[PDB]
Amino acid sequence: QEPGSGIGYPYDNNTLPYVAPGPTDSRAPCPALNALANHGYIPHDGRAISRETLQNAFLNHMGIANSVIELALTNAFVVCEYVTGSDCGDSLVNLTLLAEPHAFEHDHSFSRKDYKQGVANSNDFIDNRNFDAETFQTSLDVVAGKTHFDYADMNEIRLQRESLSNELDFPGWFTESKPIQNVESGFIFALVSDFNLPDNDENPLVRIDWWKYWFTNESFPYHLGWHPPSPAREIEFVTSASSAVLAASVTSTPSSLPSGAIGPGAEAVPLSFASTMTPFLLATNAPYYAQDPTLGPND
Ligand SMILES: *[C@@H]1O[C@H](CO)[C@@H](O[C@@H]2O[C@H](CO)[C@@H](O[C@@H]3O[C@H](CO[C@H]4OC[C@@H](O)[C@H](O[C@H]5O[C@H](CO)[C@@H](O)[C@H](O)[C@@H]5O)[C@@H]4O)[C@@H](O)[C@H](O[C@H]4OC[C@@H](O)[C@H](O)[C@@H]4O)[C@@H]3O)[C@H](O)[C@H]2NC(C)=O)[C@H](O)[C@H]1NC(C)=O
Ligand code: HEM
Ligand SMILES: *[C@@H]1O[C@H](CO)[C@@H](O[C@@H]2O[C@H](CO)[C@@H](O)[C@H](O)[C@H]2NC(C)=O)[C@H](O)[C@H]1NC(C)=O
Ligand SMILES: *[C@H]1O[C@H](CO)[C@@H](O)[C@H](O)[C@@H]1O[C@H]1OC[C@H](O)[C@H](O)[C@H]1O
Ligand SMILES: *[C@@H]1O[C@H](CO)[C@@H](O)[C@H](O)[C@H]1NC(C)=O
Ligand SMILES: *[C@H]1O[C@H](CO)[C@@H](O)[C@H](O)[C@@H]1O
Ligand SMILES: *[C@H]1O[C@H](CO)[C@@H](O)[C@H](O)[C@@H]1O
Ligand SMILES: *[C@H]1O[C@H](CO)[C@@H](O)[C@H](O)[C@@H]1O
Ligand SMILES: *[C@H]1O[C@H](CO)[C@@H](O)[C@H](O)[C@@H]1O
Ligand SMILES: *[C@H]1O[C@H](CO)[C@@H](O)[C@H](O)[C@@H]1O
Ligand SMILES: *[C@H]1O[C@H](CO)[C@@H](O)[C@H](O)[C@@H]1O
Ligand SMILES: *[C@H]1O[C@H](CO)[C@@H](O)[C@H](O)[C@@H]1O
Ligand SMILES: *[C@H]1O[C@H](CO)[C@@H](O)[C@H](O)[C@@H]1O
Ligand SMILES: *[C@H]1O[C@H](CO)[C@@H](O)[C@H](O)[C@@H]1O
Ligand SMILES: *[C@H]1OC[C@@H](O)[C@H](O)[C@@H]1O
Ligand SMILES: [Mn+2]
Repeated sequence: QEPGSGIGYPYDNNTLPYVAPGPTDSRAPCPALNALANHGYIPHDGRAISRETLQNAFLNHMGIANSVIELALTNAFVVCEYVTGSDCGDSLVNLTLLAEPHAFEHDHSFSRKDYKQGVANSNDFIDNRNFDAETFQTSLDVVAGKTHFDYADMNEIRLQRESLSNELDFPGWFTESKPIQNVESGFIFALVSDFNLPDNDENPLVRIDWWKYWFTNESFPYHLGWHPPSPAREIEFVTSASSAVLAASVTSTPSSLPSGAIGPGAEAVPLSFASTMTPFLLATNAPYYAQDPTLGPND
């Protein structure tokens, strides 16, 4: 939001306005990174970003502590070296390379299509980076009619996404990624769980309208009463939430589920790629931005 708008105080006293991304700007397959870039907390063009810039932006504008993104940082730079074919040091080339398939980016996402989803030819690939309304709807449909959802509901949503991806992806492509996706499930509970409820820390409930605003608009739901978590969220909350999701009892099992879908997942660890491995090509689609309606500087 613009200075003098009042939006943000007293949680974020140094806000910057929303600015839609241009056709030449680099965006990522991550709702959090795109929202930061849209507000200029990290380069608006999504290029040449350092670990320090990332750490401060998340902490000071999203209520996310450094511990939460420690592994994410390591993995972002592992992917950068893999894609560019060289050490990126302390400057992430751009946000787009984060969409390299079967790396940090994975199949069965909540709001993005898979790299080979519904393609007729084995050599084809599609946009697995930009927000996809239709895909997001398949996630929302699981909790239709509700204003909040818990760990059990989240477990159901991810199972529905794995089922659909397993059926729609070109034969041989689908690769399950429970460890990474569920850290992201933890990310959702950490950012948009209803802190107005007295037991928010023990049994967090995600507010659906907040989640929808963040994902669809790639900006913050201040208009809906949201504000960055305070105190800032720590990694402990995230992995605990991750484990709780996978541990929830399933009351509706979708068909065509990959083997081992229901059950605990392994701990997420640093990625590693062989120097001889050639990376898959990145989708070149221009960056997505909300158009129904378009957003103003304070949205
Ligand atoms: C964000 O950053 C990413 C990462 O940098 C950007 O994506 C990358 O963008 C570049 C363009 O800037 C794009 O490069 C082209 O790739 C063409 C296809 O290459 C593959 O297929 C053919 C193989 O022969 C080739 O391997 C051999 O050649 C390359 C160099 O071409 C060499 O490194 C290898 O070691 C092999 O010897 C490769 O596997 C390629 O044809 C094309 O080449 C031409 O460009 C100039 C010279 O290199 C050359 O003489 C040619 O004239 C060029 O390299 C990458 O493909 C792409 N990477 C991926 C993984 O998608 C992204 O664009 C950025 N986006 C934003 C919005 O900022
Ligand atoms: C700091 C470094 C971070 C990096 C490098 C990063 C990277 C990524 C990548 C590569 C994806 C795509 C994975 C996929 O295929 O779904 C992703 C997804 C996601 N990220 Fe981030 N991210 C970071 C931090 C965060 C944080 C802290 C939050 C929120 C509090 C967040 C929330 C999400 C969510 C919810 C998704 C899932 C989107 C979907 O499945 O549709 N990210 N991120
Ligand atoms: C995306 O953002 C826009 C702009 O803030 C949202 O539309 C407004 O939402 C508020 C409540 O947050 C309403 O009171 C306004 O009247 C809406 N304005 C318009 C022009 O529609 C929109 O709802 C957000 N999208 C999602 C999916 O949450
Ligand atoms: C790259 O290639 C060397 C041998 O040339 C392997 O030892 C590496 O582990 C790595 O191999 C992967 O990448 C290239 C091929 O696709 C190969 O199938 C793959 O296993
Ligand atoms: C914002 O300013 C008020 C006083 O003007 C202060 O109490 C509050 O803690 C500030 N918040 C932050 C995150 O700086
Ligand atoms: C989230 O975190 C828990 C605990 O580390 C894992 O079991 C889960 O697979 C996901 O990585
Ligand atoms: C979730 O799990 C992680 C390890 O995966 C712990 O470090 C954290 O304290 C929480 O229990
Ligand atoms: C780990 O932490 C989460 C979030 O605080 C709890 O919901 C869970 O019960 C576990 O104690
Ligand atoms: C991972 O962590 C959560 C925390 O409550 C447990 O519910 C789960 O059973 C696993 O131990
Ligand atoms: C059983 O309960 C879960 C949530 O606890 C639902 O998501 C499912 O649809 C069924 O009603
Ligand atoms: C649907 O079926 C699975 C096993 O196939 C159960 O784990 C689940 O509880 C639900 O009844
Ligand atoms: C119960 O609910 C799950 C998730 O919505 C479905 O995948 C299943 O087919 C049944 O409708
Ligand atoms: C790469 O290809 C996409 C579509 O496949 C274009 O929209 C983009 O501009 C670039 O040419
Ligand atoms: C996007 O564009 C529309 C129409 O120009 C405006 O209503 C909105 O404020 C945003 O600037
Ligand atoms: C709910 O609790 C977990 C599982 O036993 C399931 O079958 C029940 O419906
Ligand atoms: Mn994905």
